[PDB]
Amino acid sequence: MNPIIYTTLIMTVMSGTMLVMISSHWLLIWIGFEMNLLAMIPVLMKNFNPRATEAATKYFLTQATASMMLMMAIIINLLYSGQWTITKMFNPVAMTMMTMALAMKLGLSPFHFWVPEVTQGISLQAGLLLLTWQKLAPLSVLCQISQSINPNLMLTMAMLSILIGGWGGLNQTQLRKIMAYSSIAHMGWMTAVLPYNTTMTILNLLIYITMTLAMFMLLIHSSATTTLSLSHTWNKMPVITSLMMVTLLSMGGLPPLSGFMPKWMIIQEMTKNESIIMPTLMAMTALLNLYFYMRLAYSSSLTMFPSTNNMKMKWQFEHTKQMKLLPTMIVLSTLVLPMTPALSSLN
Amino acid sequence: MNIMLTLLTNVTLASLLVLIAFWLPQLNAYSEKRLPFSMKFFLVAITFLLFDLEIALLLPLPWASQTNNLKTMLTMALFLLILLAASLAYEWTQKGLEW
Amino acid sequence: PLVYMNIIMAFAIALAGLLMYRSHLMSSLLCLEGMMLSLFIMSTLIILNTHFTLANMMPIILLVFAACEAALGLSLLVMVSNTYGTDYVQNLNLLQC
Amino acid sequence: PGIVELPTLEDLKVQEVKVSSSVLKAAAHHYGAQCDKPNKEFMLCRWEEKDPRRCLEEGKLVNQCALDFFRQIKRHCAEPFTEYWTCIDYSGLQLFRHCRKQQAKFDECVLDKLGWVRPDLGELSKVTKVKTDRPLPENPYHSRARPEPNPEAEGDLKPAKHGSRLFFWTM
Amino acid sequence: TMMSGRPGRVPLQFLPNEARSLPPPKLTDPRLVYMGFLGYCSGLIDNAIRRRPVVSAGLHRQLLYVTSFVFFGYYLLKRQDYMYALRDHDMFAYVKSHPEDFPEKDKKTYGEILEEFHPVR
Amino acid sequence: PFFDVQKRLGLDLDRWMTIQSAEQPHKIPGRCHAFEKEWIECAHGIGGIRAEKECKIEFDDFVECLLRQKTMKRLSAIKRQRDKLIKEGKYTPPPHHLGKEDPRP
Amino acid sequence: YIAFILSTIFVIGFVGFSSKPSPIYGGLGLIVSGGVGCGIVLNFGGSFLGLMVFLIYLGGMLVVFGYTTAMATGDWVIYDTGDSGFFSEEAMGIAALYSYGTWLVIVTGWSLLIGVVVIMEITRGN
Amino acid sequence: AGRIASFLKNAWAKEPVLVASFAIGGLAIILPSLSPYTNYAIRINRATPYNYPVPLRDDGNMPDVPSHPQDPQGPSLEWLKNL
Ligand SMILES: CCCCCCCCCCCCCCCCCC(=O)OC[C@H](COP(=O)([O-])OCC(O)COP(=O)([O-])OC[C@@H](COC(=O)CCCCCCCCCCCCCCCCC)OC(=O)CCCCCCCCCCCCCCCCC)OC(=O)CCCCCCCCCCCCCCCCC
Ligand SMILES: CCCCCCCCCCCCCCCCC[C@@H](O)O[C@H](CO[C@H](O)CCCCCCCCCCCCCCC)COP(=O)(O)OCC[N+](C)(C)C
Ligand SMILES: CCCCCCCCCCCCCCCCC[C@@H](O)O[C@H](CO[C@H](O)CCCCCCCCCCCCCCC)COP(=O)(O)OCC[N+](C)(C)C
Ligand SMILES: CCCCCCCC/C=C\CCCCCCCC(=O)O[C@H](COC(=O)CCCCCCC/C=C/CCCCCCCC)COP(=O)(O)OCCN
Repeated sequence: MNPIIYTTLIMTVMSGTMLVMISSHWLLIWIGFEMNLLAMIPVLMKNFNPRATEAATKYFLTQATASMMLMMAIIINLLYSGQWTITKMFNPVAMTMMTMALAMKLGLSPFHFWVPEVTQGISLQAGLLLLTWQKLAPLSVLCQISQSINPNLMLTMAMLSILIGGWGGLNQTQLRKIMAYSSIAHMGWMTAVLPYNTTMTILNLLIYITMTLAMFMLLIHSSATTTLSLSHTWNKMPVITSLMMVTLLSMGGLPPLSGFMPKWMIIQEMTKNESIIMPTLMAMTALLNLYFYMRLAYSSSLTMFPSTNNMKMKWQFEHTKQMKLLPTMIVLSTLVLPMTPALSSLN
Repeated sequence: MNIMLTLLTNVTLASLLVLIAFWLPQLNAYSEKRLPFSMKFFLVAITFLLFDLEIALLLPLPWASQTNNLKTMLTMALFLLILLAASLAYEWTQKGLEW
Repeated sequence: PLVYMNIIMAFAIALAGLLMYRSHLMSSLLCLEGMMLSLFIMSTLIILNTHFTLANMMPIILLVFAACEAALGLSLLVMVSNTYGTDYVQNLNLLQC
Repeated sequence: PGIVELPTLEDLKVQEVKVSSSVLKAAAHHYGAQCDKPNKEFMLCRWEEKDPRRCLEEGKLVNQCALDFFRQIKRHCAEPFTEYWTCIDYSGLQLFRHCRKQQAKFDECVLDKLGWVRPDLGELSKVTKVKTDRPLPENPYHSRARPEPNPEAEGDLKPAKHGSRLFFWTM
Repeated sequence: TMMSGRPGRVPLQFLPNEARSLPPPKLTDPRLVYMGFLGYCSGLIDNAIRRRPVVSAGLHRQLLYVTSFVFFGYYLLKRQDYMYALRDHDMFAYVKSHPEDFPEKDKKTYGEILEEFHPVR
Repeated sequence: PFFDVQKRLGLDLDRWMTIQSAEQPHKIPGRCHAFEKEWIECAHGIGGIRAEKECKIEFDDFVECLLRQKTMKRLSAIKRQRDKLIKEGKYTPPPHHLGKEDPRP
Repeated sequence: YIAFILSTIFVIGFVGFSSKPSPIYGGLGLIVSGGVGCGIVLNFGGSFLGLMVFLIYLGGMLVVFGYTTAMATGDWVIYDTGDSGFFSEEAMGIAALYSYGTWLVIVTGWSLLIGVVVIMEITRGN
Repeated sequence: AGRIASFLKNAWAKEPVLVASFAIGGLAIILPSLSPYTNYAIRINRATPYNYPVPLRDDGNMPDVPSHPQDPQGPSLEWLKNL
């Protein structure tokens, strides 16, 4: 599309998210979600092909259903109390409806099915936006109403998300589906700590966003969308593959990398509330994410796969466009564990 | 209830007249022997829908003129009309009104 | 009371029909629009019963936004048809889990 | 919880004003000019007490004042008033502007009989003041005692003792 | 803890006025040095990705990297110290105002405490 | 999450529409204005936990005004008892409740 | 129980079109349901909002739906007691949109303009 | 100034509808801020009594508040009649 129109649409997406984040009226939050959904569809469909169109319609149907149930929950809450302010939910049925709507907006299990297909259908830039920016508004709304969530439903959906992400990532050779399942598992980790501490949720979201931005930018730099295509990168730019390997090790929660900070903290917080079994199962299940990260690292940088002759021509050329903040994203996603006590800034 | 009776009478007379029209000539004996999907028409329908939404927004103007906040009301009404004109201009300039 | 229950029941029926998905994505859009109409009726009744004057804008707003969404959905449907010649739901199987 | 107190049916007996809306509209301006004091006492009581049961005496008083006003009109200006309110009663909107002529006659007649001057535009919508001996209610909302606020701690900030105290961090 | 609803909190203030009563972090703070090290690593990685001599490609760019990291780290350290000070202040005030929830334990001596002995055999 | 831009700038972007008892046009009151005002004044400055525990009377009265479940229950009980009595044949309605009364202005 | 009768019909029409038979017939069922719902709102006292349903919803959105398809193959107790004065409260609250709801007008107008742009960009094709 | 005049003259030919539209729209935007009668319209809207005027309790400290409608204290509507 025209660059002016693209910039306007991106600004509209961000403005819808910010309208959700700054408003105290339920109708304005709904309007922010509507504006975000309206501006999001062209961004997914920017490169026109049947796959992108299919992904856009799937995303539209899912988000429209979620927004309809969100409006229903708002109306029920207003019926049982003449309130429009986003606070305590005042009704269990309305709160269950709101939780389910926000879960489908986020892609938590069992509403996870659309995330892998939408991510596979769209390009890498649209996938970056969808997996990083499109999580802020529902998580902020969940943080604002955390004191009213039924912990049983929230914890059930979080544990299901962790399990589903871990199991679904094992079967994937497409990198975008791997990212989608990783996102589902990280969303489960984020939402398993909402009932106890929203600061932990925000810290996990920040760390995950940094890591996802770094990995998506590394995938864009080495324009690969499959495992075998990524296995050719060492013969053109081995530095990119080494950086990606360290980032993948960080994403697996291995200390002393940055990705260890959230789980650690979350586990600690859960233990402070006499919750022992669930964090144990959560770490056991995150082992699966680590396994398929390690498989990608094996195929990418720790071994050398066969190349092709036409790669020689590619040796004579350099990337014309360089993404700023990529080095900062890599450093922030690998080496911020010693600065862990900074979380008291209520990030 | 008066409007209900009026609508009932109108519908009843219409049904009776159409039925007698369709059944009077049926008593005598006689012989008794794609793809295209134009985009332009869909675009016209969608433009109608969006402009109708903006009309729905503009409708309360006859009551909006008694508020004691005349400057704010005038500013907001002109804002709505200016954005409606901007929508028309955008559709015009990007070749959205051609046949 | 009973009137409120019927409106909610209509919303639940429309949501269930949307989630059934026999075929014909147009039927899904129709179910979404029925859900929104139910929401409009319910919110209007609540706002009128309690004499919440300033809330009288709220139904209109909802309607407008919903119709905009409807337009968007229709556009998507048309594009899908223009790729397959039909709005059949089973034709959207290129992307899989 | 509790029993709703209602006045007896005898407390709600008063000589009703038995004239229709056209007759009231024809004499509305003079009625507002002459019967202002009891009406304003009653309305101030009604808006201050917020209870119908606390304002019955003033209601009987305003009924009596209206009866006296209409008796004066009957004894002095019967026929022009009859023509004026027949005028008003004909219209489906009961408009003042159709037969000002009759109105003039009525006005003239009262100005000759009771020296009554019709209030001008913007005068009956003024906010006036009422001198009443009825004590100002202290808790018209019947509110309970408000819960006490939180302690509102205050003082000088000192550095955290031994820092963050998070696991092995010494700062 | 959840100090989001703490009374008398300005909605979008990074550092309140009352934060100015605390000692500022020293410029030789080890955490500040680690932030500068992070900036230096970012500069080296920027050199490596752009395919330039890693150590000595852009000195101005590396200096800007380090300086920006140090600046933001200083302000972040100030905010973190202030938040921990608030936590401790509230804890001590609450303990003072609720003496019946934090009684003074009657001190006992090991000579008058009977602890069970488990031989290792 | 919530960034209180309105409170920081004193803007009032959407607070005017959050409650029934907040400056309606032409001073038109809500149906439950007094109950809402009492509940808000009870719960102000106290926090959600203490407000839920200590202002339960005001919230219960507000909900009763909003939905009128207790009033409809009581009316239904009275009407059912009247119907049973008239079916049995011991109670008869007065002329006031049969349309034979004398109306008042 | 006139309101109850309307409500029952409303649900019956919803069940009719929710079975999703022959989307033209589902559209007819949704048209009937929308008419009954508008009747409910009108019988309640919301004349402007019911007429808004009847005009906007039925005559624009369902009309566009049918056009696109054709291209292809207990009560009375909870009520008030007093009167509203010399105006209608619903009209006053709706007209307060230009004096009270400046923020709402701004966000809605921006959304509608963005919607026009989005529709054009999506249907462009290429 | 020549280019703008040439553009206006070329637009008045072969495009008079758009010229009239923009002229009328701009005039509607600009004129209300310059007219002196908009304040009169605001005042007329203020003087329309939709509600009952609730009287105030007299304490002997309100000389500006009339005790009867015919009293000379309070707002006047002679200006409205003279309009
Ligand atoms: C508690 C920890 C304490 C230590 C902290 C450790 C981390 C610190 C540094 C973090 C990163 C910053 C620097 C790395 C940038 C990468 C650039 C690079 O590749 O090196 C090229 C460059 C030399 O090559 P070149 O001739 O310039 O150009 C060649 C091209 O760059 C490209 O050459 P090429 O393309 O021909 O060669 C391709 C090669 C190139 O591939 C690479 O070398 C990429 C580097 C790995 C990715 C970096 C990850 C990001 C940071 C995460 C660190 C993880 C730590 C956690 C612990 C887990 C351990 C894994 O890739 C392969 O061969 C594929 C095979 C992969 C082998 C297995 C991969 C394992 C990677 C894990 C590395 C972790 C430690 C790295 C230490 C530093 C490495 C330079 O290295 C350097 O010389 C710079 C290193 C640092 C400079 C120090 C100078 C300062 C001295 C001044 C005075 C002393 C200071 C004291 C003051 C007081 C005195 C008075
Ligand atoms: C990988 C680590 C995360 C990196 C994050 C990106 C780094 C670049 C961002 C640059 C700084 C952004 C700060 C914005 C400037 C002013 C912010 C101020 O106006 O807002 C305050 C808020 O300031 C921010 O919250 C502090 C952000 C600091 C983030 C650092 C914590 C990272 C965790 C520890 C890892 C070490 C990272 C160190 C290397 C960068 C007031 O917040 P408030 O409106 O009242 O409450 C809303 C938030 N609630 C609901 C959670 C309570
Ligand atoms: C502060 C930061 C400024 C720059 C950043 C802007 C961020 C994005 C733009 C959106 C901001 C909207 C600003 C307006 C907020 C609305 C409230 C304010 O304007 O006050 C109103 C005043 O109205 C103003 O006249 C509104 C004028 C603003 C509209 C003109 C331009 C709007 C463009 C905004 C961006 C939308 C897309 C861009 C199109 C070009 C209320 O009037 P008032 O009567 O006292 O109070 C009503 C309550 N009563 C009835 C009890 C008295
Ligand atoms: C600042 C006020 C704004 C508010 C008022 C707006 C009211 C409604 C008007 C806007 C509606 C949409 C307008 C869309 C503009 C599209 C222009 C366009 O592209 O048309 C050109 C043609 O028009 C043009 O040339 C471009 C615009 C020409 C200038 C129009 C007027 C500009 C200003 C003149 C008036 C200035 C003020 C008047 C003061 C006079 C004294 C009182 C192409 O036409 P075709 O259909 O392709 O046919 C061409 C082949 N036969």
